[PDB]
Amino acid sequence: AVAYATEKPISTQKWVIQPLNLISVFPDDTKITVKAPEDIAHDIVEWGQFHAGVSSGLRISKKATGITGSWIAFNKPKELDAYHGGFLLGLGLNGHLKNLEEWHIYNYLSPRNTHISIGLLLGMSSSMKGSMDSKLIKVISVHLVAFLPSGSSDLNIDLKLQTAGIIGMGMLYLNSRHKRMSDSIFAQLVSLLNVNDEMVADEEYRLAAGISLGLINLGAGQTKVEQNVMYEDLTTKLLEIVTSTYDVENDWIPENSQIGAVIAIMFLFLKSNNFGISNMLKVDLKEILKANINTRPELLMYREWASNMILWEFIGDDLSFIMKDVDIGVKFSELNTDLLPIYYTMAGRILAMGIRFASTGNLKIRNILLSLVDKFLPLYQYPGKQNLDFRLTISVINVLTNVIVVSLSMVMCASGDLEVLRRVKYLHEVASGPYSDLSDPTAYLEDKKDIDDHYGKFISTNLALGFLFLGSGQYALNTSTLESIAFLSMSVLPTYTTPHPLQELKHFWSMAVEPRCLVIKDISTGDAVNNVPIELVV
Amino acid sequence: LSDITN
Amino acid sequence: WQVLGECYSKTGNKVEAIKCYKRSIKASQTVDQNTSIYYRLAQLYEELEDLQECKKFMMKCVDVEELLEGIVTDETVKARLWLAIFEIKAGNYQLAYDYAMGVSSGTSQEIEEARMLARECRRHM
Amino acid sequence: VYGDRYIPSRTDIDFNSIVSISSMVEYQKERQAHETYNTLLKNELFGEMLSKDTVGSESSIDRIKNTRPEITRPSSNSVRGASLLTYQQRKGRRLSAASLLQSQFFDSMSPVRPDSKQLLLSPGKQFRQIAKVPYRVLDAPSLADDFYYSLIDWSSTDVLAVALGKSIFLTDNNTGDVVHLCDTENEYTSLSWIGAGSHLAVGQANG
Amino acid sequence: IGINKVLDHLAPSELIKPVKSCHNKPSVLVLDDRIVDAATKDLYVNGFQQNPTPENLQHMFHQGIEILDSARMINVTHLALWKPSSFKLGNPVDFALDDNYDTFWQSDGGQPHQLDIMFSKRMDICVMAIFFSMIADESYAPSLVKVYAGHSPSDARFYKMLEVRNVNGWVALRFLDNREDDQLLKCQFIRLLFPVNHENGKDTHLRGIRLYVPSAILR
Repeated sequence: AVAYATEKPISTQKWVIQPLNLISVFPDDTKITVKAPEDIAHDIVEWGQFHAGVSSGLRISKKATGITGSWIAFNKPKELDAYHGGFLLGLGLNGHLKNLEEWHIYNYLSPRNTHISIGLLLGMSSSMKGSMDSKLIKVISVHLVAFLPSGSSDLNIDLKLQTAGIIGMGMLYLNSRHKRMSDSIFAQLVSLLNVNDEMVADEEYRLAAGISLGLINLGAGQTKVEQNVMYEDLTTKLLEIVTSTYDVENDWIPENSQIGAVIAIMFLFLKSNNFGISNMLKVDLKEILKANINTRPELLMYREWASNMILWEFIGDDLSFIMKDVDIGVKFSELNTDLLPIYYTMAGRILAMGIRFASTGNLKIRNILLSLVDKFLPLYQYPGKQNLDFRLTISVINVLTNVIVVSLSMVMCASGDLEVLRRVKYLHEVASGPYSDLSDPTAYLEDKKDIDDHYGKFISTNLALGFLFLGSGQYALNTSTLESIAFLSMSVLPTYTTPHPLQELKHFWSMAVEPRCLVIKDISTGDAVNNVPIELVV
Repeated sequence: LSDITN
Repeated sequence: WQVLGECYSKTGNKVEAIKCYKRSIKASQTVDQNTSIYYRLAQLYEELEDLQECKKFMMKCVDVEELLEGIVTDETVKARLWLAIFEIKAGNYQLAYDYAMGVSSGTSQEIEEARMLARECRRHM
Repeated sequence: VYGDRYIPSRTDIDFNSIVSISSMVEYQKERQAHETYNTLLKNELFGEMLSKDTVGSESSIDRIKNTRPEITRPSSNSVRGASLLTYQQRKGRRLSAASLLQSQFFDSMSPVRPDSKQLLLSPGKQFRQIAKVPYRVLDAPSLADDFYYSLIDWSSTDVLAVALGKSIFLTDNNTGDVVHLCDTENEYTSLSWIGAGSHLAVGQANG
Repeated sequence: IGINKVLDHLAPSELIKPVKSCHNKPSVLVLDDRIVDAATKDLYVNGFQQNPTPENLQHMFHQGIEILDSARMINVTHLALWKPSSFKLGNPVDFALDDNYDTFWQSDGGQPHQLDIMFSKRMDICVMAIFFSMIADESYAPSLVKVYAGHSPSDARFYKMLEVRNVNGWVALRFLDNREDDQLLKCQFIRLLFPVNHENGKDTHLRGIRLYVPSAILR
């Protein structure tokens, strides 16, 4: 986000990717170097390498020419690694991979390395972005095991690769309104999957299926002739999944599909102002707090988020809208699990409020979020009384404080604000946690939970820091075109809890980024002149 | 008895 | 002559390549062998942005299928699909409906493209 | 309809494309799984040149397998493989016939090529040898370990006689228990059975 | 002002954090049955006692079931989805939940065996009942057990430690550390681990398991 369209390519000149340094320097200047995999989880280091490579690839400007299929092969490091996979994703993410020649597509995909394959599929699909070209969709069709013809001998495809394929597949079918593919996507979400010759249920994939289905049929819900009937059937099916209450867990409709259904019903009626559908999606706090409640609590955040976005006219800018119909209503004011649904209530409400006022900037919204972050910052990552009801609640506060910081950076994007920078700075720095101040595999898992929590805490503040300084401050987010909201909402998907599902999607706001800074330069002298009043007609 | 130790 | 047209086409000399293919057509002893040239010759006109001119060559490449008792070859499949698409923009749905049905025996992506086009023109028929 | 020898037509496949095409216990299973995925990938991604090529029957998968640098019936015997230039191929198509509309129909439900579908539907060989760690171990403390000794012995009645120390123990597979026969002062060295398990001939350490 | 005050009530910080001086080590629960104590009697039901014969174990197995079911309580063991780490094709988890000492469930696979208990609706568990057989199943006896908690497979977190030395009877574990006010556990996701068995075992059985939650006419 800091470097969107800064550097330009020379074509002849060879690109370079700086390897991850990951060496910390202390004020005592006693350098300590981290080495993998003894110090950290092995997957993390090259996952960071993949993220850095994506940033390096995205650094190329959109309007740059000369980036053909030969150029990427010219920049190939002769040894595939995470950096080049991220770099490959970046160029495709910027629309450079419009027509990549079939020669070296195989050369990339011949090794079964997941990162390069993931980068190739998502970037290349994002480059074409809805052209419905056959020579490409068939490649993902081969990759996806479920869409492969039934009865065929299973070929080893990684599950994360399947998630990567399906999202790139769905994005290839943007605004296609293709029934033959949409129904297959829907049936894929509910159904169970095969991994290592044993049936398995995945939340990440079902989330990937849900976002895919919502994107294929984006803007297809504004219906007031069989297309209307088929959309109503699809709509009432999704309402069935999201509202079904089961006393006994059915194996093939678990709760893991709830998030995918909610994101799909979200994108179906995005910016449609259908009061009805919002009502069976919006949840009333007064009624639910009386009852025991069911389903995973995290569903509530997505449900209220979806409901607010359906009504793309009444996103309140005041603290009343955020704090509508909320009261603790209990003598025990201590942090207890019963008041978790309220925290997910605000998290969904503030995030939709942030997305609504994306890059337009404001003062009342900024002040309200500043007050909220000032209130919620102190409790953050505070393991005082090690109680599981307490620990689960504070983890939700860790999620809640991540959303507000991201939303606060989102509303004030490309402005380089001071107090916002200060808050994201503190959240960025100082690990806190059980360690510092404020049976071997079992200990490995006990540590791995904490390291994963720190990883989830860092991605949110890093995303906020990048959003504050987007394209060196000369680029801003776009929320006018219908799909721009779709990609923006998709990229800000809060997946900060373990195992950080669909993380590679975080680098996808770049479709909503367009040059939105106007500056004045002199003709004769050729230098910039500033501080001159500009009148605008809107 | 199985469960043979290394 | 046909090879020369490909070389001119690949070097960005579309003005010259038109005359090159036209000479090749006359030299051909049988009309059947002109199916490949007609489709490619029509693409260059589309690259020159005169859609009316490319229609006449599009008629000939489709018509060779009828003269050859329904040859149903690949390079006429793309011809009918493109011809039907333009006819929708012209507002003549009836004249476009028969094109989709005649090309319903192509590749997997070819048939679905015409099938959906058939439904769209059928509703407005 | 037949191309001349001296003036061959050029296929769309390029010099380095053939360089790509020709490129190649649970370990064996994984290696077999990787090879079919790679073969399927290069078959599906390519084949437009191969589809334009060929004269009759055969398949694009057979062409790729023929490139040099329980089995079902092979169709045709051509081993031409990949090639830059083709002589026989002059653009020609067969007229549509009822088999073709049958074929294009079973293709309508297939998101991949029929040839690739046939390759995947083909059954891989389930031919492996399993010689792994024992699936069952019982108890026999204090077993003799002398080079001139041979103690255990099979009998048709799921019955094993063992010389554990200085006593003869009986292990029944059908029951899984241990039964003691007798014991003496001198250790046993060899065990045997006579008839149909009726008698047990045992050799001692003194003959 | 109502908005400002409620926000403080949801998230008290200055009032809550006393010193922030947590010891951060995992608490370990002692399960030995040779010492008599009021707290141990609450968690150990069958009573403190040569090794009893298997039929005596079966007899005490039934009497333990009867005593646990004697009190006012609701059993919802069959109201949840179960998915162990791996089977062995001889006995699924059904014979573990069949309330029969003779039949039992066995896993076969990796050493850190996992037992998953998924719930469909928010059920408030109060007492968890587990049966061990040290003398009967010494080869596959569970020696160390770690119980997790969470609302989903995503947010599984450590709850308690359990070390096994000699327990030939039902074990009751009511939960009080998490919530002192409710004296019960509220979660939708519970998983169990068996990282190592007794005398360096490989696999592990599970004889019994149960879950406990609280709450003229014409025929």
